[PDB]
Amino acid sequence: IEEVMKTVANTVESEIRAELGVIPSLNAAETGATSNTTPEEAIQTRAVINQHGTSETLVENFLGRAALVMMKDFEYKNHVTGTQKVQQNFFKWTINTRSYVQLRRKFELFTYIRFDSEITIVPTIRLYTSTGASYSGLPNLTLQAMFVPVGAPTPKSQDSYEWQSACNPSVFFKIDDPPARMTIPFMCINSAYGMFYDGFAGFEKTANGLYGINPANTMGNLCIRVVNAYQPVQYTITIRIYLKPKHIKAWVPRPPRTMPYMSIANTNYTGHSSAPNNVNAIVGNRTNITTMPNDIVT
Amino acid sequence: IEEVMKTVANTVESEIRAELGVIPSLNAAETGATSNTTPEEAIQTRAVINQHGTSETLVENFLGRAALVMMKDFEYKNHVTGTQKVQQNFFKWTINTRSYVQLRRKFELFTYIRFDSEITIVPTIRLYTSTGASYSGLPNLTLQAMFVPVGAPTPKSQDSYEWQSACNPSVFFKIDDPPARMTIPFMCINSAYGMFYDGFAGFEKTANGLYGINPANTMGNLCIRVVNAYQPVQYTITIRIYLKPKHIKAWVPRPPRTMPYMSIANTNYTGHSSAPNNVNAIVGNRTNITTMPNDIVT
Amino acid sequence: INFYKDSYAASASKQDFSQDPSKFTEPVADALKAGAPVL
Amino acid sequence: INFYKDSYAASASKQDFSQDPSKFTEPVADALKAGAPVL
Amino acid sequence: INFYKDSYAASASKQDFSQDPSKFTEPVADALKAGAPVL
Amino acid sequence: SDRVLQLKLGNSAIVTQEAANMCCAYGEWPSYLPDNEATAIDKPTQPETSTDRFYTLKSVKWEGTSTGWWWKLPDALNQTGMFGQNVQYHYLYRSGFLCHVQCNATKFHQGALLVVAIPEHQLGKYNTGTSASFDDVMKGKTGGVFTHPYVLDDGTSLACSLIFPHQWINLRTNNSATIMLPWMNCAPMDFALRHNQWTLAIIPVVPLNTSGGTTMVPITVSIAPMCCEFNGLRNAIT
Amino acid sequence: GVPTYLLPGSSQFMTTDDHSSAPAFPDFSPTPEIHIPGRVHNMLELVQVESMMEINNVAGSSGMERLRVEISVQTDMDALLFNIPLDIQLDGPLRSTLLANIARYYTHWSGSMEMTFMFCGSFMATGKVILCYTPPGGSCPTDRESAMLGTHIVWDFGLQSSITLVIPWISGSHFRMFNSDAKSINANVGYVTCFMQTNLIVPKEAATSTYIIGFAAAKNDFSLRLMRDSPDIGQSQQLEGATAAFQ
Amino acid sequence: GVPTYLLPGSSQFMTTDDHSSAPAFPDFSPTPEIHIPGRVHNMLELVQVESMMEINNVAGSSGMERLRVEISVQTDMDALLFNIPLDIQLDGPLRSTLLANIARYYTHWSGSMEMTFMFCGSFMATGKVILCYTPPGGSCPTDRESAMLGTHIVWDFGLQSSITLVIPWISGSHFRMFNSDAKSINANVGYVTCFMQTNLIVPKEAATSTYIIGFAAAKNDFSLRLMRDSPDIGQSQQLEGATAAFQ
Amino acid sequence: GVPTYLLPGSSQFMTTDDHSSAPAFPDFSPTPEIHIPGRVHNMLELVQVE
Amino acid sequence: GTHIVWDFGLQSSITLVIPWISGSHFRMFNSDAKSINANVGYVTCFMQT
Ligand SMILES: CCCCCCCCCCCCC/C=C\[C@H](O)[C@H](N)CO
Ligand SMILES: CCCCCCCCCCCCC/C=C\[C@H](O)[C@H](N)CO
Repeated sequence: IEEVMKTVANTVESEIRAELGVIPSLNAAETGATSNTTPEEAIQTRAVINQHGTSETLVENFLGRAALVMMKDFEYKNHVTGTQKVQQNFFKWTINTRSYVQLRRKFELFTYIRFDSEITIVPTIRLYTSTGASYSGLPNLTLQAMFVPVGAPTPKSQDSYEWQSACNPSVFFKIDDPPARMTIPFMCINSAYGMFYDGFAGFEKTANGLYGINPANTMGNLCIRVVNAYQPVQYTITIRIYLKPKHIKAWVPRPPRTMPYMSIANTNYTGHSSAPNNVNAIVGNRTNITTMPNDIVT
Repeated sequence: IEEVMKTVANTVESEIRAELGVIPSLNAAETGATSNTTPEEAIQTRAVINQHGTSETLVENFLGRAALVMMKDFEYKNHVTGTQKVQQNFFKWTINTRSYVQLRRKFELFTYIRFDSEITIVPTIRLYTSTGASYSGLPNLTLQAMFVPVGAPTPKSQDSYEWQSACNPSVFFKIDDPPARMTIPFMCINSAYGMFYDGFAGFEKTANGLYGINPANTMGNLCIRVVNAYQPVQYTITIRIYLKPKHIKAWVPRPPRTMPYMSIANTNYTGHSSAPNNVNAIVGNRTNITTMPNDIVT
Repeated sequence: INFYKDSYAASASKQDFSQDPSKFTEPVADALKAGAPVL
Repeated sequence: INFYKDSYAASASKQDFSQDPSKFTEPVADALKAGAPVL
Repeated sequence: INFYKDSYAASASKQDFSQDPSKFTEPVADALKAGAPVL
Repeated sequence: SDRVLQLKLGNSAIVTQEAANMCCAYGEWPSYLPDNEATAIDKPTQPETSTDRFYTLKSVKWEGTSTGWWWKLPDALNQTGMFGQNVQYHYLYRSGFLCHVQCNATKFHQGALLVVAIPEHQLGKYNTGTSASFDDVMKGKTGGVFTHPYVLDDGTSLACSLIFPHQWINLRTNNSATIMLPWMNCAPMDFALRHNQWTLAIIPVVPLNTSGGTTMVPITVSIAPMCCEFNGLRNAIT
Repeated sequence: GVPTYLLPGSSQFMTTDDHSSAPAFPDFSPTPEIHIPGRVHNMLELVQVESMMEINNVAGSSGMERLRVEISVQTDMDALLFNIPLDIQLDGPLRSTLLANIARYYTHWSGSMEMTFMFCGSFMATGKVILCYTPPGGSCPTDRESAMLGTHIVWDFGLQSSITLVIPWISGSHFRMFNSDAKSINANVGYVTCFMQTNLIVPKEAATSTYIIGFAAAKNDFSLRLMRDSPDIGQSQQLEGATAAFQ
Repeated sequence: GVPTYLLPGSSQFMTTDDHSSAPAFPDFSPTPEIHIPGRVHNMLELVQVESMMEINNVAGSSGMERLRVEISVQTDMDALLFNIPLDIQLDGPLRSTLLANIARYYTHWSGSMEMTFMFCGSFMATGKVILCYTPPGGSCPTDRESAMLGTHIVWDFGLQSSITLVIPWISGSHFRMFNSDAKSINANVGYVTCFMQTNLIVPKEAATSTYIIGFAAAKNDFSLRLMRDSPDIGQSQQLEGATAAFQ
Repeated sequence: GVPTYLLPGSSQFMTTDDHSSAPAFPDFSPTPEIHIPGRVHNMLELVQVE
Repeated sequence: GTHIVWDFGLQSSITLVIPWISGSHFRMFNSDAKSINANVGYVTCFMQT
């Protein structure tokens, strides 16, 4: 059934059992069911009123934490000098959530997750060290982060005219302010996001290039620029994006990833050269199956 | 019994007493009981309605004050130069509350304390004085303080990938902001923190190295880094952590510490070379037991 | 505190204490009893 | 003012005026009277 | 607006319109009348 | 009325005709662990008459140069009787204690002893940075002697130690002291072989003066575990 | 206006804060939810599911060889078959289970576990084994006479192919820790050892070596606290295609 | 939006402020509280417990010798035995008591104290002593005829081994101070002196020298105000292992 | 959160402002008031004295 | 075993009760002192202090 569990189960008292036809400690793993043997019928227990809560381990609390999803640096100077005719004080990012393994492995514990995304943008700034690198403080620059859905025009320069954003949502935030924050809704075309897609994203049967690419994971692009014109000195802007999911719903739990990730587009694996986390040996080796590695020397 | 005492006790009037078999001023210290002789039966008192409150001296108010628990400085430069291949713009601290004697002696007035910890992080910054030490102001840097529980991976560099903190809680705070503040819950594995542990933290019987180390006082590590990349000039970052306990409960009061502390791991003592606070003489010496040192010269 | 018009803007909903360990631990057609011999 | 979900986040509770000086000053098996000779 | 626990933290109490000019202007044992000859 | 006292536990009994009183620590009495507070789920063993009884340790000789004595209170019994055997066969232990201290003299002898039970007496070392070794603290039934009793070997003070449960043995008035100790711990139970809840300390604050009488004046300590229970039965380890 | 002032911790970004934040797509209408099987509300639902243990985590054993233990006809009675280190933080047979993979995201734990063992020999093979759990405090039992003194279950191979050895919660404190110090009072849990009770007996034509599969899980009294970052994964460089997302 | 403005003292961190602050571990479940003996709700519970006085705080007296006063058979009547400086801030016999160690964390105090004295001589030793408290204003009494004019108690050694001399609260102001100026109106408390009332008398074979232990405590009318930092401890350098915590 | 904005005159210190401010000694108990003769409530009481 | 600690005082007599601890309902006055049905035990006195 479905039970509400604010705390864990109590233990009840138990007594000597010597019955014919009753075998609580005997199971059958072939049925696909986990053993139902309880501690009170395995051993002679005392009563214990147990008040250990279960709130910290809720799925909403397990996943509802901000983690790094994107980080990228770019130069803030005058790039028009030379053979480059475009200002280029900006960058473009195609939104994905598979770039950093910490959040990725925590998401891939489920096949489908439905959540709203709380996005936090953390800018940092440094002064480039070259020749006349006489420090004069970090300027208080204003930055524009524009969400660009699929099919919308994408800026090609800092001074492009796509930055008016009559329809595209933008945030203007300064270096010295608190981090910018906004919520993206649950914006999938399906009922949930798929962490895994066992299929192809194209009707055409190409030989390779489209396995595991989910058609619905086309969230679009994030373009971030510096609104100010170039200063006489060059600075380096680093933008870190934190994603916190909320209102979370998760289905179909999966085995956690054990091999190190290799790409953001597939589940390819190689492991380490030796245990632990090796393609032949996930757990480290002990001398034999009769060896405690950490044994009390009495 | 248990009495509620918003104020102190009143004094009642008293009268001449000359009774046989009644000896209020006579006690017996061997029973382990403090004398119960009241002022009204020691001397002939007047009545006094006394309205002196007792709130300032509550345990919650006695301990519930922020005090310095950690302070540490580190260099903010480019350490990759030379034979060092690691950026190293950070530090790691193993959380303890026995480093600074003011808070420590106030805590060790009790054997067990249960409290939530209000943590306040106060950053300061200076500009290193060397050669081209031409002042240009203090940059507004953003710092990340990440709590790392027991068993979690610990960063080894400023640009390590443990700083995403998908599960580890982190705070990002700037130099020019108000101090960062967060509450840590009562996070012991027992019902209370032990200020003293008369035992060993290991099942194995080693000759030395584990006396007084409480198994439950393994709170873990605090790692603090600078998020910004290095500037062309070097700065010194000083981080001061203030702990305020709250929701406090204290048991088993103890004699206050009199000898100066020597270590954060044991109660070892040496005292001073002469009184006061000497291993043979806690109180300073007077000429004889008949000498007032501060006597009114009438 | 939510002063935004869209309900998705709200805080997290960390409050759903219902559980059903039985879709994973005992997902069988015939319910297994306690102490009775499985198969 | 507490707008956090976790009750441990609240302000201090500096309000418990109950006292019991008797666990420390008179922790004896037989209660001592007043003026009566102790032992 | 006072959200502090200690009552002394509050704003000023600029509201006490009572007066007694008589402790200073006529602090005598026998009350003086009006128009009657003083002594 | 309160100067005579008989204590009976199991097959052992002690009488005294010059007691002062009985000290019950913090106004408390030993009791078994309630189900409300327990954490280990296996059924505890509660041997009552075989463990809850007085164990009389070796006596110590009170001299004019004596600094004082202490016993780590479970550790002193871990090798003694059915209590010790249960301690050895079980991972987890819990009990109170009833500590009775005997020291009799004449009406011409004088001296005072502070019998104080210190909870979680983490022992310090004088003039060194390294902590106390296993031998320095795990003295067993023999106990230890104070190096600097005036700071309780702890950098605190003897003068304030009267905050702990205590009694005196003033030779002109009384010849015994009795203190009853409940369970002191954060945890519901503990591993009796690596943590001591109590230290019974005997300190001669006023030095003994024989004044021509009998010189060999011994101090004797009898301790009874109270409400013993044990969990996590396994093989015996010492 | 309202007279206000700013507290310490203003303007901080704390990755565990819980506030509303501005909706970026106003009046957006999310796709209606359909029913999808297998909804998870709590992570303690998952650790209650059994998973195989790498009991045979030795050199030479590769891949699936690690998940199975060979039991074979003994020529010496009372023989020791294998033992399992009862640890989750360190590298051991438990570290492969779903229990240990979810638990390692937390620092503190409490409650009873269970280990289920499965006999995968022929029908004509009979045997009796004793599986003993030893509470901590000393060395691992190496003889059966010393091992049977703790919590144990005698498994007789029959029509039911699985036995369950419940690891009861026998701890001094309310919670334990996933400490790096395996020999610590707050971390050490004990030992699990298997001995031949009588023997493996097989007919003349049957195979004299057989396998056991071992599984472990939590029970309904199990709980986890103080979520941390699991040591089971980490980055060293950007993944393939990670920097290609910016072009 | 709400029109607001910032008051002076915004963004300050004051170490005595009392506000809520963001929970770092959301939905954390603390360990349930068990009963632990000896709960302390107020610090005035502690100062009411007696503690020994270093009355014999002289050169030559080392360790426990300082806690006891030798009383011996006099050859001169009306003899002065000892005196105790009634001060808590300065270095004196009171400075060893738990009373003075908690009180020195505060600046102001009020209420009656008590000093309990204990006779630790032989049973066959008899004596009478007078313990006098002198309110401030003049020099310490050095003769018994001048000393008995104030608050005093005559102690006769018997079956009850302890006498109590209550120091009544006799002050002009409601509170006193722990000032460095011992000769100040707001700080000086008075004097306590002990004189032989008759003598110590002992038989031929008994010891002619005996000891007193002195104890002091607060009473139920005692109160402390204006918490400060106690002068009883201080740092000069980092402790051993303090900087090792960063590596 | 509550959407707010700052008015002109924010962060000013005006020597005639009237607000509460943080208690530096929490749970401090002031000395009880005794009767003292000659209480003055208004300064117009004084100018009426010759 | 079963013991009583005697402290000399105003009451000059102590009583050590020998409890009936026997396997059988009755014992015997047998010539064999080392017999199961006859041996009763030992009583010893030691200096306490
Ligand atoms: C006013 C808006 C300007 C700022 C826009 C910021 C957009 C950044 C979004 C980064 C993360 C979006 C995550 C969206 C969907 C899901 O997580 C993925 N489909 C993974 O399943
Ligand atoms: C969002 C969290 C990031 C910042 C984390 C700061 C952690 C700093 C904690 C310092 C003090 C913790 C005190 C904890 C426990 C007790 O006081 C000790 N066990 C002493 O008994």
